[PDB]
Amino acid sequence: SATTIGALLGLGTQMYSNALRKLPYMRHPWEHVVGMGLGAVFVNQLLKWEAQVEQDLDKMLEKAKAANERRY
Amino acid sequence: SITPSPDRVKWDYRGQRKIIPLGQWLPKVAVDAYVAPNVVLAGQVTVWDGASVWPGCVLRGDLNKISIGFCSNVQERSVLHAAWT
Repeated sequence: SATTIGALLGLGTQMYSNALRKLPYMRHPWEHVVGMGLGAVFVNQLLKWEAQVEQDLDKMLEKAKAANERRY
Repeated sequence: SITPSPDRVKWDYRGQRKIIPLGQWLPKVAVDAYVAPNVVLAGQVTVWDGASVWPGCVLRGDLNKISIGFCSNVQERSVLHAAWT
């Protein structure tokens, strides 16, 4: 479902960028597919990176446990 | 004194072009405006961001400026022609 949220996000952002400048919504109907692709890949990679950084933060906290274990 | 130059065209194969520049006076429509395809915008005409110049119309601002405002509309067979100096 992540890729679908990413695709809808890309399509929305592209319609936005086409609506700011007053030209119509679907001006280049072959950009919208690039927008969907970029949004999908972005959201997927963001979830992957969040998982990775949570893992690293938990490892860092486990190592910080030892820095205070010797404190007691 | 009615000599016709045979090099005069009688079928231009490309109709009266919409936007007629007049010696470095390129008439300008905004990307939101709507001019018909028949209409003829010659010279110092500006169509400002939301206006509409409907079919069968002519605006030749070759003496002075002609400027259509925000969302004004100029209906079918209108003719706008800046007067003398």
